[PDB]
Amino acid sequence: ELDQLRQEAEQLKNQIRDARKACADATLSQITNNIDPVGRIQMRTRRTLRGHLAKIYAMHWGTDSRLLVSASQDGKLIIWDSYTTNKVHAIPLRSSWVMTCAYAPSGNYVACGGLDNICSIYNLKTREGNVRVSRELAGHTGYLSCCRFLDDNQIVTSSGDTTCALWDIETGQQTTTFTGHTGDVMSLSLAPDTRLFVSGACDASAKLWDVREGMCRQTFTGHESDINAICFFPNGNAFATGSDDATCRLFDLRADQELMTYSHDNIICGITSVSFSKSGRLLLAGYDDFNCNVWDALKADRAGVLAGHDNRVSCLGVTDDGMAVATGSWDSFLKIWN
Amino acid sequence: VQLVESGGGLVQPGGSRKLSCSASGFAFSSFGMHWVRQAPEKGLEWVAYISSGSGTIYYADTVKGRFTISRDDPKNTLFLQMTSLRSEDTAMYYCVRSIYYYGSSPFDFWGQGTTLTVSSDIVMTQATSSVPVTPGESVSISCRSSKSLLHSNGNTYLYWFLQRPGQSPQLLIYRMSNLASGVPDRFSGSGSGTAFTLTISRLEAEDVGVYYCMQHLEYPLTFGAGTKLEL
Amino acid sequence: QTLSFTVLTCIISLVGLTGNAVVLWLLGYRMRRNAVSIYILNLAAADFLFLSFQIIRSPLRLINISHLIRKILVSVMTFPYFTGLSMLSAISTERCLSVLWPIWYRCRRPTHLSAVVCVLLWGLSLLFSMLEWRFTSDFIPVAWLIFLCVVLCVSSLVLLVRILCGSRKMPLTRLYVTILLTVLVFLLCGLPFGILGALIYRMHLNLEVLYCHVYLVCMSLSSLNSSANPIIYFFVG
Amino acid sequence: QARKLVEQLKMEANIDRIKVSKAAADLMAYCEAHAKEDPLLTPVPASENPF
Amino acid sequence: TVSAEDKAAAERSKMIDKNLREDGEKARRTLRLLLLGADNSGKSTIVKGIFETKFQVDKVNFHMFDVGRRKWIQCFNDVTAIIFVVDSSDYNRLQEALNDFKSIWNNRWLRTISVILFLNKQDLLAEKVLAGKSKIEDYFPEFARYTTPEDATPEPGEDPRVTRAKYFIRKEFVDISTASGDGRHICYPHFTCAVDTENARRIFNDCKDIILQMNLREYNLV
Ligand SMILES: CC(C)c1cccc(C(C)C)c1OCOP(=O)(O)O
Repeated sequence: ELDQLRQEAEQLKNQIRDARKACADATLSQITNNIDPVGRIQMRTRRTLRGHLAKIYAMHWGTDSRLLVSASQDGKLIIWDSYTTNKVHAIPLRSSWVMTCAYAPSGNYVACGGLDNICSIYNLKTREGNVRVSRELAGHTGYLSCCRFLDDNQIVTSSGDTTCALWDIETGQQTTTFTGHTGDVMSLSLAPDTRLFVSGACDASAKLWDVREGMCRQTFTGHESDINAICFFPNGNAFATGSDDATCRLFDLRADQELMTYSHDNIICGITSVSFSKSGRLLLAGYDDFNCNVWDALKADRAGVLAGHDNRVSCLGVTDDGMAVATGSWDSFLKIWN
Repeated sequence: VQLVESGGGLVQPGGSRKLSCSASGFAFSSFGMHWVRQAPEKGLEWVAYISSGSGTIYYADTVKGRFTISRDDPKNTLFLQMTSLRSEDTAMYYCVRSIYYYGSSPFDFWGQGTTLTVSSDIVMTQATSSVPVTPGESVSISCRSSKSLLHSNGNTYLYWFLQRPGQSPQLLIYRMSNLASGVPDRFSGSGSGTAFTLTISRLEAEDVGVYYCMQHLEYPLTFGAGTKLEL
Repeated sequence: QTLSFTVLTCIISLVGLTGNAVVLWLLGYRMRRNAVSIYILNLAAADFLFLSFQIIRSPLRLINISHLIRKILVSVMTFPYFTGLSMLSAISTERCLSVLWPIWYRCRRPTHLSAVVCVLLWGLSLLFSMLEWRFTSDFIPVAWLIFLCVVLCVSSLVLLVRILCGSRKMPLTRLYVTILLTVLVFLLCGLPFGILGALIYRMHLNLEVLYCHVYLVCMSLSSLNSSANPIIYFFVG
Repeated sequence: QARKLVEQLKMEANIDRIKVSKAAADLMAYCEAHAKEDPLLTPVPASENPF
Repeated sequence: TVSAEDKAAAERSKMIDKNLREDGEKARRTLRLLLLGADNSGKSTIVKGIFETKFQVDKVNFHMFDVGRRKWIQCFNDVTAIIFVVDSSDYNRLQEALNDFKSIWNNRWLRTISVILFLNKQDLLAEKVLAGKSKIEDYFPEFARYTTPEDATPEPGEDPRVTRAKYFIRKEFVDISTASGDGRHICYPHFTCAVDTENARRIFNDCKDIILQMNLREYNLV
């Protein structure tokens, strides 16, 4: 009955809590106390990519670490040559309300999506000298939050339907649907091996998914409000979760537990984006106080602020080779930091 | 995609003509369009260039003050104007499209030709002016330059072309290492500054012709005399 | 008799130059471009040039220098003043347009219109400025400046009238403050210099006392004008 | 009929975990072993900086 | 220096820059409006994924979106105004309407966005008030004390009870708006009948007021 199922669920939850507490022997601070501090990471602006006339909502980096796609709320995607500030393409969108970008790892495609319930894939390397729509991917009933490319003919999409999906661009079908959430999923971060991915929701929870099989493996609950940003450790064995309560947590997979807690007394604005570095020592967190704080991942101490923005940072990416980091803001200026 | 050129015929010396290049199947206004002539006995020589938006115009030193290049974006047509024609302007005129950005492949599509009869630079020469070939074998072509084609930005601006018997030429290698779309993978390119090689693997039929190495460092664009591959 | 006024003008001018330079830096790097920021940047730049010339004026007065050099300085100094006053009028007129016709001002306005008007004013400055302290057509600068005064008066009055007959105007306390301060300062601290410039030789009343009294007062007041302009136009927000 | 939640909890609880010290040492090892090949933690040379 | 291909890339970038500037100079002259209101309210008959209705009055264009409001409301942070539609006829849903309005008013990202408030179906209000079958005082405890003020601007062709109830329903939203807003944005209430063709003039006039406010709040007049 309902009472029996409720009792069983409560017993299972208590058992899992006891198991996690049984493994809580030493925390990350206790060990990493004996590590030399980084010092002070002072990095300044090196390029200011201007041309957008509206808020910048998403940006992405190409695998080559020279091209970056950007989508703004005025209805245009722009592909940038970072080393030169030059613009390569300007895709005019059919709907002007975009909240996501996705650059294919091969570099042939870009994706967009937003309040129009549709993911549109654009073909870049084609003849006839025009970037055109490859295929429109209908099938959600809510705003598309994030879209990531597993490969050239696969894409993982999250929506405000409490649902994640996997598509075949060639065919147009949902190979699998990732049910299980209770609130609008707002972020997903692919694992480095591209066989797992975690997704965060407004119900203060993140679930680790298995792309092929299609089942939730672990469910992490330590936050108190929504999860805006999520990103894997480069190892693929940890992930940082940004939340509206100004706290970042470094979850761990083989222990199903929180390790570190990147929160400060004088910070109250929630996180907007979280990314790591190639070595996995720095944790760049984008806030609503108009600047980015660079934490030390293993010791929860600030190392510097990228204070050069006069509106919120809506997007933040680190190159696959670690040379630069790009912050995009609602002031309609990208900035490249090194 | 189809570039069709009309105009050109039998013209007395000192006259004037108009060359047309009709386009069909792409964003014409977004493409820079060249003109390249091949003498009835010689190889390929650059003539003019008109950019996207009719912005930048370049002419060869031998046709400055005698030719005019202009494009009609609405009707999608390229025009070359002849003034004070001379006997050295007999050739087959080719219309080429080129787009320039990161990842671009300039000189992708070449049009057909309009046989016209009139009744320093980086000069680089392919030493092998005539080379034999046997099917199933591997052949190497070489192209040595005058000044280095390695720019400060790590890019070697050298291009490889191929003209089959009685057809407009085709791009093989752009920027010394990159294969063009539709070219079989058996074509490979190598080389340092002022030394380049085009290696074919398993040289089969439909791959014989004349191979041209041009530079895209500085204007005027300069070709070589070519390299026949017979049997 | 004169050193005291000279020193007071010099000190106030130093402060005003500092403030105007701060405004120049802010509008050059810190902030973006509005439809009014360009005019304020031009007014601040004109104030910088006027007060730099006043700084070089300050020491040379005690020192016995060639009087031809002094007149040359006076002329090349009255050059930027006319840019300053013309722009103090252009700002108020454009603001009046922005309150009369808001949809126009935010939707259907040429972007380079600010640049066109400002460069045209800069050019018209010297063309009608070379007529100067005798540097008998001295009646046309009077017409130009009085026309500009009437321009500021009517712009002020219209912007006041339109919000008078409004509804639930919460900032009605501050609107009077801002507009009345602007007009009163531009009238009782920025006209005397240009007015003396024309009456300097039209009126031959008593050149002995004229110089000391009227020129000292007018120079000090023009310095105060230029020192206070960026403060009231920019520091209040 | 909400057996999906209890089924998922049963399938999730019965997994093999590890200790926090081992995983923390794994993170330490991965971070430290690459501190010689990261361009932001230590100042980047002017030769390898395209920006 | 720069190679020939780099120069051509620069010129392509400049052509793209130009086209972006003309697109901006085109889109700048369209006012941009967000339409909310839950249901049983009459969103369809206000002005005769996202649905976008475009209309032009007095030579200015309007785009009036309605999404068919938790987390995507930050996208509409730069809109000129939010149109709110509340059905005054029904009385058991008015409290849900007030709660929705109070959510949208006190939202962090909407702290500088004004709200035109439409109170649809006034004819049904007159019918249910003159008929007397139901009583607003039954659902709403605080209608006994209220009396029609000395400025009953409503036309004489309306009974005192109709006007009194209409002004009470207006008050129940205006007291929400005029409580804690610090003067950064205001709410303009209007009354409608769903059979009125002169309904874009009201949006146009309120928008003129909104633009004037932001112009005299941007040019230091405040
Ligand atoms: C009205 C001005 C132009 C004037 C009139 C008569 C005589 C002098 C000097 C040369 C004694 C004048 O110049 C003042 O220069 P200043 O003392 O302010 O440096």
